[PDB]
Amino acid sequence: PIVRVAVLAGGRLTEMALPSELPLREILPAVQRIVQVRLSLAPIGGAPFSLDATLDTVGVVDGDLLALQAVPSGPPAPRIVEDIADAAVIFSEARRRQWGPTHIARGAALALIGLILVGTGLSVAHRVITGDLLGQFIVSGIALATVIAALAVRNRSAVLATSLAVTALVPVAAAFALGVPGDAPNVLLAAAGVAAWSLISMAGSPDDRGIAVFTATAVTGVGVLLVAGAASLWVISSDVIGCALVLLGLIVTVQAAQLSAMWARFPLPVIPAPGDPTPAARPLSVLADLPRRVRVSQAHQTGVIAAGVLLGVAGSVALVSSANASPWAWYIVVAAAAGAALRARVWDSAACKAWLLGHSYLLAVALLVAFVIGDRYQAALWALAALAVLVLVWIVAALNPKIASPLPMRRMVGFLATGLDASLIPVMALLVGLFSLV
Amino acid sequence: PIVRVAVLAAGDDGGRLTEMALPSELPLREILPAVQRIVQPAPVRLSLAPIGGAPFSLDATLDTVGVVDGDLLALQAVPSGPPAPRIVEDIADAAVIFSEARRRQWGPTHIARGAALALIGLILVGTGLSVAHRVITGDLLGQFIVSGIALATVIAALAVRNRSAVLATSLAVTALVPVAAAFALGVPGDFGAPNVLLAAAGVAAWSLISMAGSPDDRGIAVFTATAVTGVGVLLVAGAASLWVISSDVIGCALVLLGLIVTVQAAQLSAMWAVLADLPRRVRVSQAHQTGVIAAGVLLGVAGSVALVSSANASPWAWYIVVAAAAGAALRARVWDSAACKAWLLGHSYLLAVALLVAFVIGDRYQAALWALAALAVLVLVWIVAALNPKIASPDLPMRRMVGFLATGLDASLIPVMALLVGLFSL
Amino acid sequence: MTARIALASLFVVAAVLAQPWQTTTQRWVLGVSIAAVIVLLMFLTTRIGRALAMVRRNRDAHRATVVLRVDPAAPAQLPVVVGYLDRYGITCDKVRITHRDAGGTRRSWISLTVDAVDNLAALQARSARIPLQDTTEVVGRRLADHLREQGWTVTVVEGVDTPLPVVAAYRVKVLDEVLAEIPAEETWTALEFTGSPAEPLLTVCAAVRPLAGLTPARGRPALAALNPLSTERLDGTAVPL
Amino acid sequence: RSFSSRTPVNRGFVTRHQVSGWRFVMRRIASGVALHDTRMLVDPLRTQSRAVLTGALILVTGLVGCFIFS
Amino acid sequence: SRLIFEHQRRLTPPTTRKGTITIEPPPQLPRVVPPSLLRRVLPMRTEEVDAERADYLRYLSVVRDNVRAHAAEQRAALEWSHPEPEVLATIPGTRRQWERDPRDRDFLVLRAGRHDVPLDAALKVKDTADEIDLEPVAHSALRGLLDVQRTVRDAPTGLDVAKLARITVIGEADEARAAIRAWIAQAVTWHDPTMLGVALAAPDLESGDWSWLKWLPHVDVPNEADGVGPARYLTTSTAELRERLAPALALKHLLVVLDDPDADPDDIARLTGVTVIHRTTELPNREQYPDPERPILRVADGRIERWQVWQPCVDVADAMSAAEAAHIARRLSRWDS
Repeated sequence: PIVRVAVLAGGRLTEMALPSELPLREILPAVQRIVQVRLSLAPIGGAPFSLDATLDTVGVVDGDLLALQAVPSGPPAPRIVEDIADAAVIFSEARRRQWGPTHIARGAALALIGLILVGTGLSVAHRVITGDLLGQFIVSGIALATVIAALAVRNRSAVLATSLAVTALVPVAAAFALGVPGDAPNVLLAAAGVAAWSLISMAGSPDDRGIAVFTATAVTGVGVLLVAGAASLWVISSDVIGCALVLLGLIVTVQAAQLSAMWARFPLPVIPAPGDPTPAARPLSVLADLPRRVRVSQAHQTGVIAAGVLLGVAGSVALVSSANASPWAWYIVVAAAAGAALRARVWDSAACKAWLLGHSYLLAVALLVAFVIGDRYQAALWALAALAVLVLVWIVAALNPKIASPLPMRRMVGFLATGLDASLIPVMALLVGLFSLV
Repeated sequence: PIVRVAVLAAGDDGGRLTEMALPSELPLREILPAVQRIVQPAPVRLSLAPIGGAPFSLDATLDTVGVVDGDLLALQAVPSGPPAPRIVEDIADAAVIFSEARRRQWGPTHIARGAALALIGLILVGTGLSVAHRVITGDLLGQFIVSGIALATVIAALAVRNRSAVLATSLAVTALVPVAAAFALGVPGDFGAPNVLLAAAGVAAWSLISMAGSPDDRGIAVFTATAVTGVGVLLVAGAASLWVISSDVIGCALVLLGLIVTVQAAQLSAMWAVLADLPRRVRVSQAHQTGVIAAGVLLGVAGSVALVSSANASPWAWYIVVAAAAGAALRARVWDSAACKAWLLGHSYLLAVALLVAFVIGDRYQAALWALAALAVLVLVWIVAALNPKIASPDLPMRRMVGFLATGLDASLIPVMALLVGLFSL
Repeated sequence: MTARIALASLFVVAAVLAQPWQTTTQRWVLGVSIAAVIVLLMFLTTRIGRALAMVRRNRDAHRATVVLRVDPAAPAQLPVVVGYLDRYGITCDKVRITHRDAGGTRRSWISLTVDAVDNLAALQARSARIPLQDTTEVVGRRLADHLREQGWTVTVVEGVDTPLPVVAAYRVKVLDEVLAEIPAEETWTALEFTGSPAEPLLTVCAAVRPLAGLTPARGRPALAALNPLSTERLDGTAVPL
Repeated sequence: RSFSSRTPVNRGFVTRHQVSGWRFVMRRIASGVALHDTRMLVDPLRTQSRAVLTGALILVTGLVGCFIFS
Repeated sequence: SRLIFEHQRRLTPPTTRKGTITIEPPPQLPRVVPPSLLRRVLPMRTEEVDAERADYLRYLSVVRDNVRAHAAEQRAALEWSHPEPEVLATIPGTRRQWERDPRDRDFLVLRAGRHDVPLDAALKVKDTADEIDLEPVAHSALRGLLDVQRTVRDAPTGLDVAKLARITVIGEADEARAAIRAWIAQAVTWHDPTMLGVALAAPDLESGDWSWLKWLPHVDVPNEADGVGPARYLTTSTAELRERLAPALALKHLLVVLDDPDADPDDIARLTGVTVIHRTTELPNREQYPDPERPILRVADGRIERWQVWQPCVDVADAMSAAEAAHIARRLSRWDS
């Protein structure tokens, strides 16, 4: 009738073999002699035993972990329990930390972003409005300091690093624009600066944060550079800048996912020759990196579509917004807008659909602010009316989810969506006068 | 050698919270059967965890991992099993499979967010267009279009109140830009003195209409902030339009109003609003506190700009703007929450930014560089305070010295207000 | 005291700009400025305000307390009761030990006060409603079990006592000599610990029905807060032990 | 009958089959990150790109047709 | 004394469909021509062969999904029957401790790590083409399918100690005993004391390193007393262990682990289940064709490399510590069967 247990006494548990059917008043002196006030054998987190009850009375079996502890002063201390029902708000009171040092970092980061924005704005207004060479010196100093700050902290933070690199391309694009005197031929160097800084900071990046803000500014800067190069060297009107910008937006909006999967550096196909290729398989070190490259491809695709929308509004606001241009321009503007609305039936990511359906909204807003800044104030009310029709056709599709739920009707909609970008570039030939030059 | 803790076992139905005496200096794989015997029946291998942290691995005892006698320990699992990443070699199937963590479905719930954002943008740009028509030409269509779309957004933010309550509150928040533009363009003249009185009256009236008819939180702090700001600018323009000429007592009056509603923010927020629904009333009172402190910061920045915007500024004014800024920055230590601390710490930043804007608009360009320098000094002390963490255990009698400085510096500008407005030299 | 420093500096700067003390216009304001800076200097106007509030007096459910009558009180049970300021995730606001020497039999009470705003979401997990009293009784039963285990006897009570007749409630400056010396036929002594028991901070009040280092309380709330069933804070600043 | 392409067991020049298969793979990847289906029953990106290409073709045709009318 | 155990019937495991998954062969490179330039100026082209390529890649995605379902089903069965050696502390109190009856397909197999098991489904592509050239993308995609999805990734693996009859372990003396303790804990958790037994020989055994074998109900003989516990098999010598092991070997399995690298390794045999897990000092030179039985497994830092010719055979091993196996054996001493 022997029960062998492990008795805890500096907390090194021994191994004992106690007799079971004897009262503890004789077992306890031998246990105090072997292992090492009324001490007694208690189970872990429990009350000590009745000192005259046997071990096969209380229910100790071979393998219990007893502990030597003193008997208390009379009450059993019955171990009360309160039932709770919504414990997920207790853990949510531990993640919701107080002020601490983790808020000062976000405050100082936001304050530094505000410094760079205000120091770009004031020191651009000190050169555009009136003043000497003091104004652009501050822009260039802020630009070079922000470039070395965003390139020096890429390994310590990688969130403040990409935020400083996003914020860095307003004083970079403002430092080279009004840096060179003269006038416009100055957007060439500003487009080169914002494209070069957007392509440098896209190299050492994680999976995200090489999102739309970088590759959209890169493709927008490359497009504005390739359009303004034709204005700096030659002499072209507003009916060529808008045509080249809308055509560039159409080109790198249509060829967007091919350009994304080229720019994502995928594990290229190993399509073999009909001779004796026997090519090696893709190793598992480059196959496990693939869910990062898919996210980089999706971010590059969203940015390429957003840059195509920004270019297709950036020249759409230069074809017709000057003063009463030809109705071919008033067709190309609506044709690019309706084309970028009809392309949203093709894609499947939500941010690309949002950037494609917001091209009409951005067009109405940009034509409104270009009618105001050009001092017309009569077609500005009509641009606001067109924006009102756009918000109304958003609302009717929103609150009534039957219009927004898509067999010859869809084929006719696709025929319109192919006819618009089929007929855009012939109207681009009608507009510039390239038919009339031959 | 025991420690008394209380374990939490929220797995079965709700949860159990039970106090117990676990022996310290014993590794946790020996006392987790005891906890699982007490709290669970009264499986992945479960371990004790501090609430808000990683679970304790079973090698270390309760002593070596540091639980103070009286802690609250949850019963979590061992932290993770080994995850198995999916591996595909066809890159098109890798593009359709590995990009499913996108919630890429369009659905009739992205169009709702798009329509709400489009309506807010249309209201804001209609207000901007018709104000820019009114402030550069002379016409009766500016007031017509602004009073059209402001009445439109008030009626469309009152009648959708019992339908969404997320578009309703956000529409009522963006509706006080066209209300502020609709009330400020009546009886045109040459922009007058009481146009700001009509704008502040309309903003405060609409904010109280929409705050007293607000169901819950998420849109009380903005409405209380703009309500107290509108009432303060209304009570200053009431003296600037009816009482006297009010040359530059407007700035000291607004800094006095900001100081009064900042240091007495608790009494105003108590004046704003058997066991009740206290998780709602606590959030409502905290939103009212954040709103009153934000209104104090905004009125302080407004008066602090109106004092030292113009040239030949009196040096008492240039003292009192810095004294109000340092007082509202040193009042951050007395408020517990995060947004109140953020508003009181960013009052000085907002003052430097608004002074830079008021120097650019006033066409000086000579002290706006100094405003950029002061802003650079403020962000430099922000970066120095953020890089190496100096929390407020140093920086026990020195905290009393900081408290005496904060009591004096909040009191030093009260006689300078009376000295600057010419009240002493009557 | 920022408003009184503000008004004192206002009257002083009114005196300083009053240099040509002629024709009693810049002399009456000098007299007012030297007669009003002596009434604002700030420890005298609070006496007038407290007297007016006494003349006004002559004409909750957010904090819940539990009380335990411990008969053979001791200093050695002061650790196990001071640890209840923050333990088991319940963070009681104040722990009060009150002795009453009415006659010879010193009756000792222990009072625990649980707030509902300080631990709002620590009670929101117990039910959809807030069981404030149902968990204050749980904290009281846990302290009763812990204190009954270590040797003493404790009993939960609900109709505790009367600290004021429905007389002289001084406050002490924080210790052992005063608490052993503080006569009349009834004497009350209350120690109150608050604030994070790794470093608690206490106040002590004491009523009789100035001895060594006492301080009388002019102007009663300090008597009505002295019963162990009070949800109040025994007004007066607290020292760090 | 005929001779299918056979190579028994035992430089670089792209064939027509390698170029056509590379363009099919690049039209399956770019219809995998865009449409999120690689079944390739229909593919609208090729429809948009051929629409812009026929726009440029109509430009070139009208330019040459005006050059013979000049 | 002890508690009692009753042979509750085994729970149902997820059944593996180890059959034959056939794939249709790739198309046979149809020959298109250059487009015969009058046909290129008019408006089997490339469109027909591209539509056929897309049909074959749709079929290949279907069979890739079926193969991945087979692999997830096999890994679910292996993770159900060979859990990570921290889950098996919640096992020995429940109704799923003494479960592995000898009729099972996983009986007396002991988990040792997590490496790439070879996917017991067939994955056989049917071809009859005598060296014909196949379509390049439609053959490159199947050539990429038949070696990436052909092997499962990291999956629980097992020493099949029913058919090993010896184990030789080389390595450092407190990271090889971790692996010995780990799969002897996998042995003593799942199989009943009427199926396997555990003995030991060690010179310094009662020192916290091998002492955790006190409490196990497997190490007892039938009918000895020995004072404290019945016989315990925890001897010090090697031939004296065999003298204690006289009636037990003459079918109840055994895992007679020997700890001393010296003192006559495998004195018991040379049996039919006495898998004497012996650890030694250093590796052989050109050992004679390492058998399917009697293998040699060097325990590395985190791998258990099998001696083949180093063919590491386990990508990440499991290492049960001393007190962890003490907690396993202490929660197991209650139940006798």
